Amino acid sequence: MKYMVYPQTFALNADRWYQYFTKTVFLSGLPAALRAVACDCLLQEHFYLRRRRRVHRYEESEVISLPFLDQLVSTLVGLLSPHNPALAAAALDYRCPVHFYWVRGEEIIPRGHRRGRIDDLRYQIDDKPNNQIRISKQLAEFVPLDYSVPIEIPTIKCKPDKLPLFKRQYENHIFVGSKTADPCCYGHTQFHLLPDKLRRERLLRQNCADQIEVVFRANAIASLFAWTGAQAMYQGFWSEADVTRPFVSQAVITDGKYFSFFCYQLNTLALTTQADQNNPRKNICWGTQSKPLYETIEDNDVKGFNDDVLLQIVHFLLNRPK
Amino acid sequence: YEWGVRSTRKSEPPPLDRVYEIPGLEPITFAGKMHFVPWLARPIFPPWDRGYKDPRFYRSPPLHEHPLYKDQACYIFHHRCRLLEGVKQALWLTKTKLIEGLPEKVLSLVDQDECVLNVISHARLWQTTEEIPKRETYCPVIVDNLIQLCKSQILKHPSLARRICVQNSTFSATWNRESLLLQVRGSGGARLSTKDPLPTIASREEIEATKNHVLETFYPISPIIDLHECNIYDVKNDTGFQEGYPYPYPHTLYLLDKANLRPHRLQPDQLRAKMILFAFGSALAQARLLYGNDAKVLEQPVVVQSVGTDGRVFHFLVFQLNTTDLDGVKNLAWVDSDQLLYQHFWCLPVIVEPVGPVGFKPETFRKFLALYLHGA
Amino acid sequence: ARNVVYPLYRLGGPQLRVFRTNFFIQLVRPGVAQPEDTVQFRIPMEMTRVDLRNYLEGIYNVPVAAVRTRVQHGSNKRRDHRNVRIKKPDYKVAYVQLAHGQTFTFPDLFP
Amino acid sequence: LGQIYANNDKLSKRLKKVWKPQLFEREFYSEILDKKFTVTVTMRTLDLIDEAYGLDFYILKASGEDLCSKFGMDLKRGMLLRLARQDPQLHPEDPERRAAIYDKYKEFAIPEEEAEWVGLTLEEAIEKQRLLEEKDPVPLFKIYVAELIQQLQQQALS
Amino acid sequence: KARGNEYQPSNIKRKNKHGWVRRLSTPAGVQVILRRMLKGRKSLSH
Amino acid sequence: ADRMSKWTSKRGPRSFRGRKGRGAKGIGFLTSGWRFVQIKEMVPEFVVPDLTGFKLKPYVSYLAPESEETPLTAAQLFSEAVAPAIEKDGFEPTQEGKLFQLYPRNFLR
Amino acid sequence: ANFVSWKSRTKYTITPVKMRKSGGRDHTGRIRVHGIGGGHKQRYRMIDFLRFRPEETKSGPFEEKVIQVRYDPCRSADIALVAGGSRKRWIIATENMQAGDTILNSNHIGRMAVAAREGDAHPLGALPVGTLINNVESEPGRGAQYIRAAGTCGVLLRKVNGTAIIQLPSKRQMQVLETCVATVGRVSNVDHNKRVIGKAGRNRWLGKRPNSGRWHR
RNA sequence: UUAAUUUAUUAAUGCAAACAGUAACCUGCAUUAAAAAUUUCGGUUGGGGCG
RNA sequence: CCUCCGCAUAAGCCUGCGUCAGAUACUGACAAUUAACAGCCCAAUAUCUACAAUCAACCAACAAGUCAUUAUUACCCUCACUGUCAACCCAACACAGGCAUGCUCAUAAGGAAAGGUUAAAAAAAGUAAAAGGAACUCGGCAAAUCUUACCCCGCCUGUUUACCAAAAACAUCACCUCUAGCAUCACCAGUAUUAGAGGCACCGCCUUGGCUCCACGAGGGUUCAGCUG
RNA sequence: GCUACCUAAGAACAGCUAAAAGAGCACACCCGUCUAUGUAGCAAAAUAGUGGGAAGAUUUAUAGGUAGAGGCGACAAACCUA
RNA sequence: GCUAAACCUAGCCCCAAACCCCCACCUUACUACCAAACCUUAGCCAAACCAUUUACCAAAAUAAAGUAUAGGCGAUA
Ligand SMILES: [Mg+2]
Ligand SMILES: [Mg+2]
Ligand SMILES: [Mg+2]
Ligand SMILES: [Mg+2]
Ligand SMILES: [Mg+2]
Ligand SMILES: [Mg+2]
Ligand SMILES: [Mg+2]
Ligand SMILES: [Mg+2]
Ligand SMILES: [Mg+2]
Ligand SMILES: [Mg+2]
Ligand SMILES: [Mg+2]
Ligand SMILES: [Mg+2]
Ligand SMILES: [Mg+2]
Ligand SMILES: [Mg+2]
Ligand SMILES: [Mg+2]
Ligand SMILES: [Mg+2]
Ligand SMILES: [Mg+2]
Ligand SMILES: [Mg+2]
Ligand SMILES: [Mg+2]
Repeated sequence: MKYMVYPQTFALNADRWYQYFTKTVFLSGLPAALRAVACDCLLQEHFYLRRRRRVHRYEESEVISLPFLDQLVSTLVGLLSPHNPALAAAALDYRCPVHFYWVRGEEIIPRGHRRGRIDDLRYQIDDKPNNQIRISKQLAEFVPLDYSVPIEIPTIKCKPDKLPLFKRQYENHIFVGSKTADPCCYGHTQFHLLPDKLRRERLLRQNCADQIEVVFRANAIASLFAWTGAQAMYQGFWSEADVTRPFVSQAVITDGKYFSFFCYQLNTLALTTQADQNNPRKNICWGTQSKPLYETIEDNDVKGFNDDVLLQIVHFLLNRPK
Repeated sequence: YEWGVRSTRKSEPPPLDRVYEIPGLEPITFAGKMHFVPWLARPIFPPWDRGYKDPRFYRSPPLHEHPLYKDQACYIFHHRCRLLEGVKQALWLTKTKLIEGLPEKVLSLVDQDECVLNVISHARLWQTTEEIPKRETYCPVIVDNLIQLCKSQILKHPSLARRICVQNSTFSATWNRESLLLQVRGSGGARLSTKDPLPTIASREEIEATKNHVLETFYPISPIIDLHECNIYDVKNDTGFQEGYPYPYPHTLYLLDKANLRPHRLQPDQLRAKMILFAFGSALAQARLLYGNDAKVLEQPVVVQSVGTDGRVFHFLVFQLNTTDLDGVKNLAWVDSDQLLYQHFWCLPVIVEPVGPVGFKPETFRKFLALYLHGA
Repeated sequence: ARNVVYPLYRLGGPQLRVFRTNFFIQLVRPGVAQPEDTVQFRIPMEMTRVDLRNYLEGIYNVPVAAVRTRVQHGSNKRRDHRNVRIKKPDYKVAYVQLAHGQTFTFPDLFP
Repeated sequence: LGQIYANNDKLSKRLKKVWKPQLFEREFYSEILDKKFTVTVTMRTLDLIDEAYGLDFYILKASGEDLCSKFGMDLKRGMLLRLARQDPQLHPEDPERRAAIYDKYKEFAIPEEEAEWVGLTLEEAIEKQRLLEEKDPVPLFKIYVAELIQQLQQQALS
Repeated sequence: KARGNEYQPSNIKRKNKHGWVRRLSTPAGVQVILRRMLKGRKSLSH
Repeated sequence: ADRMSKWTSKRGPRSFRGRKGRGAKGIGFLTSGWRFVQIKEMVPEFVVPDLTGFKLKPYVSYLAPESEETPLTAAQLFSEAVAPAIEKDGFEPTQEGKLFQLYPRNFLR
Repeated sequence: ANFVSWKSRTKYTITPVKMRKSGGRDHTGRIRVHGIGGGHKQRYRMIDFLRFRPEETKSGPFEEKVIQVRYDPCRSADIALVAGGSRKRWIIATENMQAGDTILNSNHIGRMAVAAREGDAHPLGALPVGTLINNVESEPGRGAQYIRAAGTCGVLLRKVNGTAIIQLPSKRQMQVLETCVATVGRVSNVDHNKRVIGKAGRNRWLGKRPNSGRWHR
């Protein structure tokens, strides 16, 4: 029995809880014709495409923002492959699952025939990023292994099902987006969009100001941890033979309009109790505040466009292995 | 012999009481009570119609009383119809002449494979958490990565930054043939569209040669045989884009099939017919968007390509529409079928024989690369 | 309100208002160490999440960020002196997660 | 539905027997209603109609249980109401012929308040009666303002 | 073999076979309910 | 096989458990994804007055006087409402266009 | 029982219909026919038996092109999917009609006996005397109910002023009206009767179980 | 069952009964069949049976 | 030191070893299973769908097969409700029995055959046994070591008397004979190469058959060899 | 809700040999040949070893249908809630 | 001297008189909201078997009278 951890989650303070489940310290910050094509694809998927069945706002996310990111990422890869030869041999998956299964800590069985026994408490992330870009050569590291980070990872005092998180028993899958015998096994950029349930319009219909930032951060921590951990376990490290080189990836999480960018570095797979009693390292996730790409659409133009957001997508697609 | 067995059909409502026969006295019914009683003759309730209308319980009006009703029998070729005669019924419907070979222009444009083995393996071997990915899973992955390979060959050919691919665009086009009014509806595949119209591929000499050339007949099969006999249809023609759309000219139509069930898949000839009708629909919709709606012979022909489904077996098509004068001179279609990159893929070892493709060939991928690169 | 026939809504009728609510909830001490900003409530069976959220928003001016509910089965296992079963009732429990980090903590009544 | 002895001999088997009548689909004109009815008659009805000198006379003369049909008594109260109201039965331009009809059957004339209740079952009679006395309630605003107006007119008189 | 357990429970079979709706469908089942009601039974059906 | 215990939503196969439910009133309707559409008008709105600056409070004093019972009969309400008829010497004829209809009740509590 | 018969379909569809087995049982739920039950699961191809059924707002004698001869699990012959005009349908295929032949459906009574091929269908006035025919109808227009099983061919023995005489394959004679339509030639799946069933398993796949107590007496 | 009694029920005839005429289905009464249906199967006996 | 065990879902139960207090897993009190998993679906009128599956690719069939929408009309209001515990269910029992599916292949999970002695008989189970090797016995039953052939019956694989009979009986391909010329609630959406009923027993040769006749059997007997309390 | 048969939509069948066969050996499962224990039993038919089938005329979950001189039956007067 | 034993009213029986009874709930009842009733009782039982027959039951004081009457003319009615 393992907790199904959901990256795209409705729960409150899931960033803090996933920091606990994952052993990440979260640090805010970071470690032309492109504007024409971004505006073109954006206006194509909102206005310029003709619609027979008229589009509702329950389906607007998966009919609008999903092909928008699909074509935007594909064309940005196509137009940045001259500037960077890493995106020539890269593999580009559209909605391919990224599972990672890890054990983190222990519990005492509360009741039953097995009452009072030690049970390692398992988790599994089952994720489908919108689209991701994978390399055959490892990216940079942003930071040497075992950094200082005097920020003190949270210390969750309840059971992990008070954040509504639920146990199930199903197949234990560790999956980078492609199988193990695939040369393009490392990854460097991953693009998520938040679903219809997680509209920040709905969260402001509900009762917050910063829990939009919390859902962006939770998706970041869980998705990137699963993807870098799956890369590590593919390279042969596991919770006993911990990683030697730090693993790394990058993710932008959007909701169609708002974007935010994250960089993740995995230093530990030693998460279990016996492998974590004397483990000073911790994984590190760097995050940006959410920022809007465009403001509104008046059927032939995008009013307030954001060069900062477009250039950050470019930079994330633009680094490369050494 | 009439189908529709009596026991399954609705029985006759029971005979009324004879107080309804006797004139003139009003029967005493259980309408004053608000329930059935088995004495007290059953009333005849008036036909109740909801005065307003709920969205959730709509009963669509009968097909006579619709706003746009056309008395002539119409036909629609939407994405599902599978033609009997296939390619020759397609040719008769669209008034074209067929060419067995791809043109020397795109062959000269023909005149890396590590990544091609990577795409074949990534589609049919490596992409899913279990073994043996299905056709719904591997076929769009193949065509998507081949489009990505061309958008990587951007470096050698720098004018591919003027063409974007569209995911869910519909379209429509209508014409006459006898006269009898036909129609084609939109795809669901990829529509690679560019900002600059495609070059004319055959000259006026070949145009007049096809004018001399005649069509074929396939009696007693009428040429409408698997066309959906459609009622009210909104005859207005449509390239599925609002006006002023950048990248307007449809370069290539990528038609793909999911549904790994063989009875659900298209046959090769029916798939070539689908490509021919869809290329003609897109080309004619572009022709009536640019020029007038009149029936004439175009001085500037339009060219639209198409690529077929079923990632193992490929079909390529180039369609030159030079006439919208239907009911003379004929359009041209250079097709080729069953290119068959990766003859077969053994996914599990057999007991000897390793995992992976068998019967591989790259000249078909060369044809794909050319057929992408024809515009620039 | 409970044990009241609700007026049917057809398509574009008025909103259902309630004056003089029939719903009486009570704030309970959690049994199993729920977090900060989780209040626990015991609630009538006919009261939804949306009803409890609007109850607490309007009557008490508590900003509610999430409501979760469950139905607790009470034991039917006790027996009388007649060997006939005694049913402890079934109730509904809600878990209210506060907004803006308001962080309720159950006071120590009965010092 | 009875028993019978096997060979018309009581010292023999006794054994069930059902004697049914013979049934015809005959078409009848009734001069009072002016309609052609097709009904399932038997020779006894046909003979009773012949000795009654017509279907109209048979149904108006025969008693409730000698007629013994819910339909037959529906026909009776339709005919009786036709007579009791003296309706424009065929149409105008023949009022002398209508007078001939109602004069031919003038003897079986009863009040309308009786002919409406002729022939009903008890279930129909109770249903008809409660339909008569439904009477959607009178608002007590109306009742009390009537009382108050009466009292104020009494005070104005006094 | 060992023949103790002919009762293999399922609430769908229980409700469909002996339920109130089925009792009330048949006119003999209506009399079954009427008999339990007269006997005074606390449970008239499944 | 308890006939005597109550039948609830905890007490059947998976379909039975999904269909029964406690007595909570519906709040919307279910369509075509098994997706649920909540209708705002079907959701009841609590109408709560502003109680600030108020003197009525949840008990009275024992120094309050005793007064005998008089239920509000329609005649008493009538006389208290139309003494202006006596002055001369309001009523609803039907209730189709009325929001809070009296007899086939439109309102809650 | 709650026996709605599965054959509720009204429109003539060409697609197979999911066919429900019966177990040899009435609507009452009890066994009526013994020895039935548990075959391979099959699907019913809706055969049009009116061989001369001209399509909507059309004329007399017309042509059809055979598309596909096919095994039918629900009978003993082979079914030909044929196409003519704007519609296509299943018919019982006579022997030696491959995929590609062309067949003729004529209601015309030519005075001379038409020199016709083996596949097509005409009324018995156009058929000659002593002629091998299979799909035979009693009254004109009802549709063929006689010889249409696998390999059977009834002969036309003589033509009379308003009628004709058919030797049905039971060595029988039947008077038919002159104007009714019949297909010439013998039906496909000849050699079918010389198929040894082999195993009791093969019988149980065909859908016939061993059944005892066949006389509820 | 080739024992007694019955065909009430089904069936196929016949006779009437209810239609069309021109110089089939329903009902009543008989019959022979089928399925049945009811009912019984004495006594003495050097155990009971056989005789 | 043990275990076809264990964990999960389904079905079934319905709070049934959680805390505290009390009396002699009992009694009472207090707690608890939180939706993302699962269930509770679908606005229709007309209409479209000949192509199996089996790595589906050659290739192979017969017993002929489950997965599929379109033109238009109306439809943006959005995430409620319910299941969620346990040592559990059906067998009167804390019953050596019954119990579907996924996963682990000896377990990372789960468990304990001995209350304490003594060491009689009889009884149960096991292991070992000189010499001999079926002399036992109805019979090599049981054990021990593995094998040969002949007959009888039934052609075969199958089925059967739940709880004393598993067979030579029943069924079965094959064959014969009898009845039936036809449409819509079985047979049948069938048509004499079809359907219904009965009987015999495969097969090669010949016309109540007969003679051969191969394979199979927890059937019924017989022989040799070994092996053994 | 057992059991007999049927209907509807499901599922299971290791390995080796073999190469679509009511195939061979043999697990899972289904059955119940022989013996031994047991007999108020663990059990109103079980246990232990031995055995037979185990890709099919197979087994099996869920829902439904046939009802008492009736059903149902690969006939055993078998089964239809010990 | 243990186990016990003892108890009297909880009620009941037969008559007379008088004619009696907010919500949810036929879908899987106890679930807010969607396109049809009407047809002879049979048999055990007596006849010492059983085969016509065999009390009453399907409102009717006392007597007429167990009479007229019926009936394998017999049991019986
Ligand atoms: Mg004697
Ligand atoms: Mg027991
Ligand atoms: Mg352990
Ligand atoms: Mg001891
Ligand atoms: Mg020895
Ligand atoms: Mg001896
Ligand atoms: Mg001896
Ligand atoms: Mg032995
Ligand atoms: Mg045998
Ligand atoms: Mg036995
Ligand atoms: Mg058995
Ligand atoms: Mg046995
Ligand atoms: Mg055997
Ligand atoms: Mg086998
Ligand atoms: Mg034996
Ligand atoms: Mg059987
Ligand atoms: Mg026998
Ligand atoms: Mg016997
Ligand atoms: Mg007697």
